Amino acid sequence: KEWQENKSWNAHFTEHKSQGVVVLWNENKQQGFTNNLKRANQAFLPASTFKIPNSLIALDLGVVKDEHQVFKWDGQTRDIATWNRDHNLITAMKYSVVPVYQEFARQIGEARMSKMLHAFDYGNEDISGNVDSFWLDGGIRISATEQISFLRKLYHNKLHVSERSQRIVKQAMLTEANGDYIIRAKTGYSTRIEPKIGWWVGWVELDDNVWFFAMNMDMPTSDGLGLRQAITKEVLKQEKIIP
Amino acid sequence: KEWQENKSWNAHFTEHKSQGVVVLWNENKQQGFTNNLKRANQAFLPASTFKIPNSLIALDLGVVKDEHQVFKWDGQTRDIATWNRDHNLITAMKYSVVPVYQEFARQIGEARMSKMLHAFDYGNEDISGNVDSFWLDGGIRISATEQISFLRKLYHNKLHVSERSQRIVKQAMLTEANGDYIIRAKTGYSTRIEPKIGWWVGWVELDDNVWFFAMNMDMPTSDGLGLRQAITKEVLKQEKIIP
Ligand SMILES: O=C(O)c1cc(-c2ccncc2)cc(-c2ccncc2)c1
Ligand SMILES: O=C(O)c1cc(-c2ccncc2)cc(-c2ccncc2)c1
Ligand SMILES: [Cl-]
Repeated sequence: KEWQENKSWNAHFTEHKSQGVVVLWNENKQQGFTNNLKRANQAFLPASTFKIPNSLIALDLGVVKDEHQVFKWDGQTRDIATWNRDHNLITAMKYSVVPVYQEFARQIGEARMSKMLHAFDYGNEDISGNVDSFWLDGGIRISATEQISFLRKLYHNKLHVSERSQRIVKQAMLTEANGDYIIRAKTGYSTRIEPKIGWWVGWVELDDNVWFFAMNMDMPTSDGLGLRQAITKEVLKQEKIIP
Repeated sequence: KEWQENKSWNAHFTEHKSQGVVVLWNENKQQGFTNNLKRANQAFLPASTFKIPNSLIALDLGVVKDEHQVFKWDGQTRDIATWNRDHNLITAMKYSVVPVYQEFARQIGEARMSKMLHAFDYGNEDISGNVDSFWLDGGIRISATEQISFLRKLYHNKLHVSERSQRIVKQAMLTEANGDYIIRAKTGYSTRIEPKIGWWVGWVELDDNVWFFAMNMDMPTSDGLGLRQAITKEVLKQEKIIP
């Protein structure tokens, strides 16, 4: 009743000779759907999907004042051109600007970071590793279904940070909007520790329902990153959630 | 020069056998642009663009608890099908649901509505007429440049309501988002007093600037309503604000 497996969605992965999981949660009906119940519960490094809780914590502690505060480029040229510039919270989430969030994490510090992930009930709650890289190559692990549980709390302003912090992070998560739906989401790409995977987690707002989603997929090269959104959207289309 | 007139935009109205004004404001440069300085400063009924201030006031007074509160359809069949359903603040804005906002206005009441529009410096601040219809056929008037002035305060959380109220209304204004821009805006259609006009007011968020806009145009029939957005976007494209 609560979770239903739809193996027909595997066709959207084998289409591209790829492997992964899409997890959906119908908020109105309190019912979940996935192509792979086991992998839906397999826990991986969050990689840049960790920017959602990191943002919440940085805002609630005042490390980030608001979504307009500028974090200046430190002058080090990195391999991702969009990182080599000034950012605010909105553009730092849009371009997954790791070095900006590493500064947040150092200012938050290990103790507060650990306590807040416990308060959030986030994944395995384990920040072992460098305080500014554990979500990329440390001990923290989270599954797609755990991502959904966390996102539902955020959607409902039920996380143990201020309402304001939650509203700002949901603004920064804005990814796509049109007359048919709004998507608030965050991508991730885990490359430092095997298995290399891509993530996309968030939700689709409709007029009268919300569909939460979390997907990950094997990602041996960066060439396939667009499949994170494309496969998710094929599932959403199949299930008549978006046109 | 603070204000510049660009009459070449008139071609975008003439193309459609129309007349109107677009007003743009470059926030970084503090410079404004319009095709018609006179009409930019002529005042019209706000019609449904009034849902921006009405939302703010309803939220700040607690008439509306939050963006999820459901305003049940009163069961009176109206001729706009999307009005014959339950709404929250988000969908009421999206579908310009007049009867929901009329009830907001009744609960706000004349005295508080008047005081708040003065605090907002909103248009001619005149609510003469019926409290449940003055933005459709009463004495209130606002120009395109006055819409920009009000919207800039909202963007900066500088209106005399809480930050929370302003964030909620800006969420409810969300109209379009993609990798290139975000538009937050509200349409309007004034038919009860001549000249009948259409409005579109809001702003375009870019990575490193905001462009505020306010347009109105003659609208003898509802068949032309899509020109509000189409003409605005042609101006935005011409000025290399959006691709
Ligand atoms: O989520 C992404 O879309 C993405 C994330 C990263 C990244 C995130 C965190 N630590 C390192 C890299 C890198 C890239 C990328 C794009 C093109 N060519 C190479 C890499 C894309
Ligand atoms: O875009 C508009 O400005 C507009 C759109 C609708 C509408 C929304 C959804 N489905 C159909 C029409 C209704 C109205 C309206 C405003 C005031 N008095 C009556 C009608 C105006
Ligand atoms: Cl938003």
